[PDB]
Amino acid sequence: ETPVFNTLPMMGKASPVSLGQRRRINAMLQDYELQRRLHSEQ
Amino acid sequence: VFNTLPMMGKASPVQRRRINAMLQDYELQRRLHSEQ
Amino acid sequence: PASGALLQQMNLASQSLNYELSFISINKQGVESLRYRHARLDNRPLAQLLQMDGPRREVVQRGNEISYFEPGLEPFTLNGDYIVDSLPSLIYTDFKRLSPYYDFISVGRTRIADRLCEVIRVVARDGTRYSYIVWMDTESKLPMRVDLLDRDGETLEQFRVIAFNVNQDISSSMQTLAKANLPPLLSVPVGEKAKFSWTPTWLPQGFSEVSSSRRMPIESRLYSDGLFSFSVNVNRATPSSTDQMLRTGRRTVSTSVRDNAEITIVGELPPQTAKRIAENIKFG
Amino acid sequence: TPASGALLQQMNLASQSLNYELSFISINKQGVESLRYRHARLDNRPLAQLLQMDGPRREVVQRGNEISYFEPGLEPFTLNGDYIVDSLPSLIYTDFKRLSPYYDFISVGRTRIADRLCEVIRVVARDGTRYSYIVWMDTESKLPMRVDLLDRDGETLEQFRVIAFNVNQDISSSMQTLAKANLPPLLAKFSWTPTWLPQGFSEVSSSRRIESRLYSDGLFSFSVNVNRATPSSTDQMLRTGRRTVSTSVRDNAEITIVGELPPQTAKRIAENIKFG
Ligand SMILES: [Zn+2]
Ligand SMILES: [Zn+2]
Ligand SMILES: [Zn+2]
Repeated sequence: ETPVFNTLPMMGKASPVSLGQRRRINAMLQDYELQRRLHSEQ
Repeated sequence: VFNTLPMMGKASPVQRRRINAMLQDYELQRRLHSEQ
Repeated sequence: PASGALLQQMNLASQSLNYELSFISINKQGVESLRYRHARLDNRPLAQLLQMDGPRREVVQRGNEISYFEPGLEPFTLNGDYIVDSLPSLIYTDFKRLSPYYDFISVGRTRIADRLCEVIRVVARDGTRYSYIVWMDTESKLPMRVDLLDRDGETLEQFRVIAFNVNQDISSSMQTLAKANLPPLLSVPVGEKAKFSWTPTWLPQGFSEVSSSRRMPIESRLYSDGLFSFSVNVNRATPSSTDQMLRTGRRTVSTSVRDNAEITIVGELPPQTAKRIAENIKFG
Repeated sequence: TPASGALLQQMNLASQSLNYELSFISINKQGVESLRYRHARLDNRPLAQLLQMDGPRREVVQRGNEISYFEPGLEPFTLNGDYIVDSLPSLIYTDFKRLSPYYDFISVGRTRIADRLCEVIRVVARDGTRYSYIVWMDTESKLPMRVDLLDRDGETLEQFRVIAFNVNQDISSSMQTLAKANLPPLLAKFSWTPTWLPQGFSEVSSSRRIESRLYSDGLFSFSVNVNRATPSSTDQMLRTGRRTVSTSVRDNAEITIVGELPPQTAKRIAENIKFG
């Protein structure tokens, strides 16, 4: 992994937003994302 | 990865001064005496 | 200065013009090839973010409906005013509301994607956040490059246009999008303004709560300063909890344990800001 | 998979015959560079432009067997050649028929790149002495969408990746301007011999100004420089990306090999030189 040559990054920009002590923070992470999109009031 | 302008780009004109010299001649030589 | 206005123009161009940007997204996970198409038809936006290599992941927008497609998954639609992560948040920002707590500073003009661009920096005034550097096309006013920088000048992420075009009239591919038989809108609670006994005593200048929910109970409070966002989560501490500080590129995760409560901050903030916020939450 | 060789020849032909524009990035440890390559054919004569997209406006153009180099601040000149070097990976301008006797063309399958279904092909020298190439070519236009240069043990040395492109049976207008443009001014037995050369390499030229010889196998090239002086002259090895520079001393002679060869391979050549 030389970030530079990896063309298919983990969790690309077009990845679908997931709906549903480490795995608890993996859930707090994708809940933050879910929220960002449910509240994009531009 | 975030380096927008790599030194020695693709569209650049064809003690550590002996190597960098043989390096520039290699580039000229593969362009002067290219192939096909 | 003229900057603040230039940014409003850049934002306006992004929502008004018909165009296609073929760009790359660079971070520590790699270099991603993407394409973003935007247009307006019958008084509403049309947009598509397409993953160019590998699985055909794709997001589509028609009006306020955001549909997500991924190979081997049931498509689904949500409501939103644009596709998040299709362009940096900076581009979907209302610079007017930001001006009170951000400085817009000019670095000059320079060439990007064979275009002369105005180079502008967007940095919080109370030095508590990540900053942005934006290169915009002097003609179309569209973003050509956008760098998200951490507090020590290092780049966390870069948006870079490799090719693009602006069309006076709508392409046929967007025209079909309007007719597209898009997946059904899903329902998810939106608008909860939950009541909690704990309160974030300190918050950087500009943030405000945009949601409050009690979503194994977790009490989340989402904030946004109009550009950056993060959630403050509180649940009852357990036998083996611990202070934590993880960093996934631009997203921070800071777990702070105090008074039997497990505090966790998640979002686009320097680790130090996230922790200072966590230790200023007053319980009861 | 003999189809592999046929596919590679198709990609070469397409790169030579079509009118098209490729918007790509070039990636190495030194960064990510935004570039644009335009190609066309007017009256059976190739026209092409390689333009640096960000920063200084450096460009290389081609017309017939003439290659012009532009770069603000420096001065324009022209060389003779059949194609612009480093405008696309060497793999594109190579004659697969010639190197078929010492290279294997292996199909890796098909996969999506730049929103196109591509044939994936590995180009490897049978003797295992060189870097290998992996090509992703568009099944429709036959043009290369991605090209990776790899080290003998899988380390990616460099990447060529198309981000956007168009194919136009019709000639661009700016290429018509290049068609009428006035381009800038235009610009040997040795003593020793390399006893070991990877299968397929042949000398193509010689010169001096030190004793230098240029080699090429139709895809990769390197120079073996020999001078007999020694101030601090010492044994060293460096890799500026895909470019290797192996230096060694012996018999009061310094041996410097420069080029597209893995370090081990270069070192072997330096040692197997039989001095006169
Ligand atoms: Zn909301
Ligand atoms: Zn840092
Ligand atoms: Zn299409």
